[PDB]
Amino acid sequence: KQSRFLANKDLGLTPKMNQNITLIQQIRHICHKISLIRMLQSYTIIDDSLDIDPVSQLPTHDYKNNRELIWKFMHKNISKVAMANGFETAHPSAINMLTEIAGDYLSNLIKTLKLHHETNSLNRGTNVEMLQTTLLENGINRPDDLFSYVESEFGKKTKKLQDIKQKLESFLRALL
Amino acid sequence: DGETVIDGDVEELLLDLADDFVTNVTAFSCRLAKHRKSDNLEARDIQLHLERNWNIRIPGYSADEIRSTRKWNPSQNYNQKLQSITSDKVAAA
Amino acid sequence: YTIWSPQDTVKDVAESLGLENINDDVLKALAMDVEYRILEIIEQAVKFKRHSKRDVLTTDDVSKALRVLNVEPLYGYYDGSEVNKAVSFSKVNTSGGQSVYYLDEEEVDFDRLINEPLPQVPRLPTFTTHWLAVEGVQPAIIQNPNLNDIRVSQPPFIRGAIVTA
Amino acid sequence: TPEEETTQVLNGVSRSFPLPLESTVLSSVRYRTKYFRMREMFASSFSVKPGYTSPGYGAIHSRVGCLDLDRTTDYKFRVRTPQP
Amino acid sequence: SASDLNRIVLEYLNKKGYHRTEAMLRAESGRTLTPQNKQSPANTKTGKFPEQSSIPPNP
Amino acid sequence: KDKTLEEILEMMDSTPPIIPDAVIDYYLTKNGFNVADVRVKRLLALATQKFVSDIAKDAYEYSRIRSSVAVSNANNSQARARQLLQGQQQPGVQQISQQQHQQNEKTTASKVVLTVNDLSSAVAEYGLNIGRPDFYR
Amino acid sequence: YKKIVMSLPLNDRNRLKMITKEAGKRGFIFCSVFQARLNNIPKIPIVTNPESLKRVKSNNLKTPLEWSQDIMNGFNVPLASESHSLPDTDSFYLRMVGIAREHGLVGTVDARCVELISLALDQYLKNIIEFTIDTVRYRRKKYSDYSGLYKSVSEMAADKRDAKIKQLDDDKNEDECADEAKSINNGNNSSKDDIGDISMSSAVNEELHENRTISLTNEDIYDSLSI
Amino acid sequence: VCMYTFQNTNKDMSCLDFSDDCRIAAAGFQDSYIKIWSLDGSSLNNPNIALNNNDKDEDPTCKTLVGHSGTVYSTSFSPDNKYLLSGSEDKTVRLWSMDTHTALVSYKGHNHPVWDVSFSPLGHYFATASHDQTARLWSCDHIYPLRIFAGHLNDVDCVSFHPNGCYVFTGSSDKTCRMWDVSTGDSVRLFLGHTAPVISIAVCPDGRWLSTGSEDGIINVWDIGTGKRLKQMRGHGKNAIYSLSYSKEGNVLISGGADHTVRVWDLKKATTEPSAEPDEGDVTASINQDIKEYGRRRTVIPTSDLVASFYTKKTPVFKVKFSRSNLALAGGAFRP
Amino acid sequence: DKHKYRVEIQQMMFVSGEINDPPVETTSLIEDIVRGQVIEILLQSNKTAHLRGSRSILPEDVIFLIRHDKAKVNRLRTYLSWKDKLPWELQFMFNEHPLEEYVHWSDCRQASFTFRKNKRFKDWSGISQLTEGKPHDDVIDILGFLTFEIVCSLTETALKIKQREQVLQTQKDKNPLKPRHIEEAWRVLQTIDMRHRALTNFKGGRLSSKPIIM
Amino acid sequence: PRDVRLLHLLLASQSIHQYEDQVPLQLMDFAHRYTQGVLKDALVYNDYALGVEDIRLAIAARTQYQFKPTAPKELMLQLAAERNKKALPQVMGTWGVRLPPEKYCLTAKEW
Repeated sequence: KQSRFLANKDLGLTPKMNQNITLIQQIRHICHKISLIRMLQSYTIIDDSLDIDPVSQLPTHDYKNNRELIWKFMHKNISKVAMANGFETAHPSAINMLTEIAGDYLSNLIKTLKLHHETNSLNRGTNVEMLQTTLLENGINRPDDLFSYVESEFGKKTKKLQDIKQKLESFLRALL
Repeated sequence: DGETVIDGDVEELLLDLADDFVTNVTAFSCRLAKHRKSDNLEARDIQLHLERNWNIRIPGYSADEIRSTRKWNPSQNYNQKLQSITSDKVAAA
Repeated sequence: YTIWSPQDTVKDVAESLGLENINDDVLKALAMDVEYRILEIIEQAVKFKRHSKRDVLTTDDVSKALRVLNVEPLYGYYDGSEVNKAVSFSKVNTSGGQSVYYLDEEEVDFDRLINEPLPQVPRLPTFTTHWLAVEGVQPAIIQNPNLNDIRVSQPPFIRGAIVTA
Repeated sequence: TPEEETTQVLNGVSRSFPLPLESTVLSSVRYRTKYFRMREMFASSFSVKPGYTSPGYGAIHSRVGCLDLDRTTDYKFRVRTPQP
Repeated sequence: SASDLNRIVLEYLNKKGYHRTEAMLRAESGRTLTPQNKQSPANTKTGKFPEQSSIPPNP
Repeated sequence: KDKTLEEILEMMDSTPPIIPDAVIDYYLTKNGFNVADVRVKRLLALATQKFVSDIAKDAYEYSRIRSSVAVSNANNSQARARQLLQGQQQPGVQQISQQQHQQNEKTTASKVVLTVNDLSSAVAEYGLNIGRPDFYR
Repeated sequence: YKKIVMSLPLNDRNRLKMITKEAGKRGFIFCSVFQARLNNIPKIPIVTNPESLKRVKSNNLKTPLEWSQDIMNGFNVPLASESHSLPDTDSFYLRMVGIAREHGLVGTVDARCVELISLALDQYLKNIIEFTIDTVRYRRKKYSDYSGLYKSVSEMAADKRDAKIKQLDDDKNEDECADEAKSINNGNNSSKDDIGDISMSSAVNEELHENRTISLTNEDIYDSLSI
Repeated sequence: VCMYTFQNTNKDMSCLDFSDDCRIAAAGFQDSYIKIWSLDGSSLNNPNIALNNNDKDEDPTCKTLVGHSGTVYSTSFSPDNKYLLSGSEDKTVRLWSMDTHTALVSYKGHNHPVWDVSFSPLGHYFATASHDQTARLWSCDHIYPLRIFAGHLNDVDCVSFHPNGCYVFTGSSDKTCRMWDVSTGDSVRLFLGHTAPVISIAVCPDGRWLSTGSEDGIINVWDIGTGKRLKQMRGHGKNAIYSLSYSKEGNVLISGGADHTVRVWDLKKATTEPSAEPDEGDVTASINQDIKEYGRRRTVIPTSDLVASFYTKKTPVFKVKFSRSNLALAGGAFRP
Repeated sequence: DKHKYRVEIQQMMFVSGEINDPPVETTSLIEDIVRGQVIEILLQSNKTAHLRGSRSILPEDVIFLIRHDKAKVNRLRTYLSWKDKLPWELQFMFNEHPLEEYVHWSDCRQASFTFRKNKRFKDWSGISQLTEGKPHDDVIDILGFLTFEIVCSLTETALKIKQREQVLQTQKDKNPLKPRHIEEAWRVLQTIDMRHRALTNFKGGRLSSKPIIM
Repeated sequence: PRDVRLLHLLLASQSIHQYEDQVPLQLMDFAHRYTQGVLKDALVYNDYALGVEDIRLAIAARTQYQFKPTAPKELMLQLAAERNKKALPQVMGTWGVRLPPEKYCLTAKEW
């Protein structure tokens, strides 16, 4: 039985982030070959189908609301985005602090939208205005930049890593 | 894009906030001016107290004497101990 | 003095700024106020411990004495498989005229943090009832204690005076 | 022996209590000024009936502090009280 | 230091306006225990319900 | 034209973000406010993902500036690509490798480490103060 | 006792230090009633030190008979809760000289720090009002590079008092904004500070139907209701 | 004593409470839920003959309530038993309907975490304890408070009414407790003599005697007229006394604490009311604490008021609730 | 002292909007604002470059402080294109790389802050006072371009808020820039962004930060 | 470390015998940051005018906004007296729980 966590694991931003990650990794590999050329001139691929086990997916277990499973999925989905920038090795305490920061940011988003939903002031915003002001008061200053970020990280960075791969492949063909 | 106005209870609230803000600034500024071993209450005390704590950053009234520039580089014992820590971190591997 | 540090801890932060030599009256009064602030954190921590119905002082009992005392949060003291006392005080001495402990930590790859399987999750809570007493004596079912192994388990300051009807 | 050393160390830790060097009392402007104003009105209103002296200074006529010009970082000072 | 507290109490009553007989009787009233009310949980023979009169309580 | 929120939710109908449904559900029921729209959950997932992408990217800038190897690789990038291009077949190797060995044991032994003393400054830009000392005496 | 394994690896200097500490290191106070008393009382600067006496006599600064009058005149300023307007230069000057006489400064207050205080209040209240304004509304034309009119209520300046809580003095003012700014619907806010009494629902008492005209205390509160 | 032991709570279950008729149990978790158990194994779905749809969901005879954003530190049931009142560390107290399982009203009057909510006797209006050293009187129809109970030195831990709903009793972490007039707001009694944070307070159905327990494992009783101490109770371990409960008719105190025991106390031994002692011996009496293998100064010596003590074997008792018919209920979580 | 760069401040004011002969006080306030901003730039850049282990401040080390504004650093890159590769970029992670008054409007734009020589600039701003080494390779050209951008943007927003205060004044009852206009332009340009505040909003503690450079 | 076992003795001096491992680590990483900020602000206040009154100014600058305030009982008593002027409202007399009006309850709301 497929758990509810591994539902959108191939649906539009996880394959694009996976393509970004494997392009970063397979152009970090051509650099090893050209560094080997420099030495003579003197990999562990991703896996996202990891489920818990079928015994803990039973409805007699709280497989949706305990701290450690959600913390492990936050850890995986934050190490999946701290390597799209270029990191390849980290201290444990750094990813622990980054997961704490993401947890507090998401909790502040939900707390701000909660406070906008149940306030007893004489001016409550509508359905879309509360979402817009709860995006504004913490993070993004406009809604549109999210679509910029999807344009920036999975529409622009992918062709950047792609033509870096093409130029490095032509350079390796021109070396030997 | 719209005009926002204020109501009277909010006016009494913000006036009490300002009323306590004034005394909270000048009571620490008097301590700074006494710490400077003087008797007058100059404007450098107030500008220092609003730069360090509230960071309001008013442009220059006396803000060239307030702007103190230390580089905050550590001592020679501290860089020695960092060399010892880096030496153990490379000798562990 | 008091029990925090004469100079041996506060002065090694004074040198971290760059400040070379300061008098011992400064360090005496400063360390006294610093460990007063430590006790001020500790007292709200034991208040949160008592009202969370527990006996240990976990790291989330001092991290909620921070939000109350408006202190900026100390991030990075909670990790995966949150067990009681997840042992992590492996601090490594470094020699000299005095002692220096620097908390060694091993670096790790990312692809052994994403290709790492998920832990076990327990069952959701249930309850179970029995009779602790029926007329003021205990019926000695499997769910009751034995009242003679209560001596050999706990001292009489965490178990109180045993008397029976 | 380590026993007397350990008990005297535990005697030392059981006797050290810290105070803070600077504590800011939570108060107000408005309640302080209104306390002063009402005390000034009812202090100017009645008399003192002294034994030998009355409290106050010029235009205070109440219990007034005696902070010195120096030692402004002191924690206590004298006050005025009608002395017989 | 409790006899000095007793003297501070007596001087407080003397300056706050209690007569000597009145302060003695308030001390003797303060010392004796609260006696027994025989209708203690308001037994249902001689006890009544509270009034539902839509006012807030007042001791 | 800057995208309205309804267009963003209509695109989140098709493209779900990295953080899945149950993580958002746990943080929801941890902070109250039970919502039944999947597109608000996907929007909050995308917002948290974009914010930590910005924080980890600023950590990447702070870790590439504070190392001499990275700024020297950026300075001498095409200057050493000249040496690699002149690293032809075996006649033509004796005039090179006067500088190749030192940066060879520098650049191939340097992996980018996300560090506490780097992230603490990358989020001290964002308002925090993560003060971890370097020894404990 | 039982801490031999822990109290022994402390070094000899540390243990020889920590068998010496006691109570009686300070000259402080810790009675909080007495701390509140000393924060309540008005204090005037006096002189006993001879060098400071000749230092204050040379710069033509006066005797404490003028600083006590300056305490009283700095207290007697109509502070800004009563006037319902931001204060002016003379009120700023009199309050700051009264505060400086409270702390000990017997000199003169400069005339530019008053304008600095003015701009400080300006930017403080502008920050608070701006981060209350951009929460009741999402200004679409602002915060971008390509509905009607709202009044901010006290519940909103309590609601964004906590969503952005760093913006305050954390003094009395935020305590009263958290504690007393929210009112229940029977609060009777548009009032004259006395009409929320119980006897103003139960009938004005008339006058002088008596030879000695001693009245009752339920009429005295109607007498004070008019003022 | 009927003991309700909760199993799979990984130290994240705060203080719980039982309703009256003992059909519903409410437990506040550290992850911002209220868990609602039908203690009879009932449906707890309130169909009311509608029977529309949704047997596809999983009902394990237990409902969860998600309205808080902080950890729930207290919870109180109405005497009507149809509403629940949950106080959290997010600075609200919320109200829940126990027959549709949703939130109704948020109550915002605190700026620090809420530690002890408690309804009135008649269910009129509830009092609240918090970290800001003040107790607050409320009403279930008003969003904001009605009285502020200020005068303690440290924060208020426990709160309780007089059984007529006319005084308020607050215990605080500065080794004292107070009795407050509910109308004028000012304190009427201050009870001194403890040596630890007062953690649970309870006043007898007679009303003349007040009992409370501290975190020193010492219960003591005062009388509200004199204000001084009649006697104390010294049988618990040097540890917390989590709950307290009274006999319905008469004075027998049931104390469920942190040393895994539930103890029974005679209130009328050393007073002027002896409460009908038996006319005519034992073997186990005065030899159990005459073993003293651990040492005289390192052991507890019980008062003559303690009569029995039921240990729970490694689960602590958060709640004691004495029902109407000489049956008490204890409740807690199985700890390891 | 002060008042050293008055005519050049006026020349840079002319390019943004109308000039109308600005007073002594506006030029003095803009001079003190720019003199503070240069010291803060040098302190932050020296703090960043010392921890690399090189007291010579690199040219990219001051572009580090303005790395967020991509359009402004593209403007700096086009400004460095007439003198006849950033370390934090995407390509530079990996180890190896492959192979009639219009003329009077223009000449005011050619007039710069430190274009002639760095003689008055070095003892006015105090380059030798806080820098531990010898930074002058291209730090003076960037420290001229940054002050030109600071004065241009500052007088632009001061002009816009002077116009909005003018329409507010003519709506309340129904030419030169002043120190209050420059101070409120400074308050507009020194507000912290919302994304640089998000992680301290629900916890109550006074936000300590750094002066935002333009 | 010396301060881990000194924090052990400090925690045991206030009768705290059960705690986790990273709690003295958290206390040390609090005390480091607090002393570093205090000494940096005191170096600023000494360049302005080190000594003990300088430390007093630097720890009175930040007492005012983070830790537990001092003697707050008389301000709370004044505030209570401002709230306890109003007599209590009229209560229902139908022996139950009455709700607020429907707009002041969390029910007439929409997503």
